[PDB]
Amino acid sequence: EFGYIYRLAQDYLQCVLQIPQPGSGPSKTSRVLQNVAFSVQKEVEKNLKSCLDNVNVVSVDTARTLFNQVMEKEFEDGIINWGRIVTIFAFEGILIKKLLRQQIAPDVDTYKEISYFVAEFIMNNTGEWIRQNGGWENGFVKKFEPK
Ligand SMILES: */C(=C(/C#N)C(=O)NCC1(c2ccc(C(F)(F)F)cc2)CC1)c1ccccc1P(C)(C)=O
Repeated sequence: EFGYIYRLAQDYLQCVLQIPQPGSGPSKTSRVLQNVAFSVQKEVEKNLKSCLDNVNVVSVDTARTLFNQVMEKEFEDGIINWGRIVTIFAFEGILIKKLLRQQIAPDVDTYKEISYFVAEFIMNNTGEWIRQNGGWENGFVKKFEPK
């Protein structure tokens, strides 16, 4: 459901911004996702560096416009795989760091608005593929957990 993906998206932004995580901590799926996405983001940032330097992410609306443009090119051939889904999280980690430097508004809670539209994109555009490929715990985790 939506609430599950919204939680993964918020946890990943929390990981990128190094904001503390209390108690129970992230679920095993969240921890596997954070480890994989952190490594993809390192590659993505280097490859998209010129694009990132060209843009002014002054607000959540600007971040959404840029996210929409990047998703349209990322999925141009129509194919979905776990690598491309991890790339969606890597891109939200990149947008939140741009917002941290360039956002005009003094609003720290903008990451929850970012997590929200990213999760609605993952659900609306890739939700049927995720359900066909085993879901998060029985598909994503099984593929990316250490053996
Ligand atoms: C980035 C392009 C190059 N080379 C490119 O690959 N465009 C793809 C595109 C995009 C949009 C926004 C971003 C990001 F927000 F991360 F910055 C990345 C990619 C879907 C459109 C680039 C490089 C140098 C100068 C301009 C650009 P733009 C942002 C005008 O495409």
